[PDB]
Amino acid sequence: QGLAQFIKVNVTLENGEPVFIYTDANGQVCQGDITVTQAGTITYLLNDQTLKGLKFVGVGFVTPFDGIIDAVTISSDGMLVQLVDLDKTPGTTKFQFVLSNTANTLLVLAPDPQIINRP
Repeated sequence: QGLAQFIKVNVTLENGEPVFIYTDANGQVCQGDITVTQAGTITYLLNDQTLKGLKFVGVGFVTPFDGIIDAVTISSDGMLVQLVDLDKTPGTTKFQFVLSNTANTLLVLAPDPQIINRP
């Protein structure tokens, strides 16, 4: 058995633009970077408070072939994304949530968090 971590992705608007605030299972604001110390999953739940109809479309990586995250799954309503991390390859990867919105046809990118694997 591995570990299942749960993070909430709160999105508000400030000055007409999205602001992403992550909270942990204790309701604490967390900066977003995570250390993974055994195989497991990371589950992100969207709490969209923007009124802009945000939905997750996926998780974006500048280095998608680095093997730090094995897979991304997404729910049919775009309210959840989950990362599979088997924590074999040690190292670090950065990713950004990619979201659609109902106001326009541009995708929305969150700013940057990091996954650190320690096998």
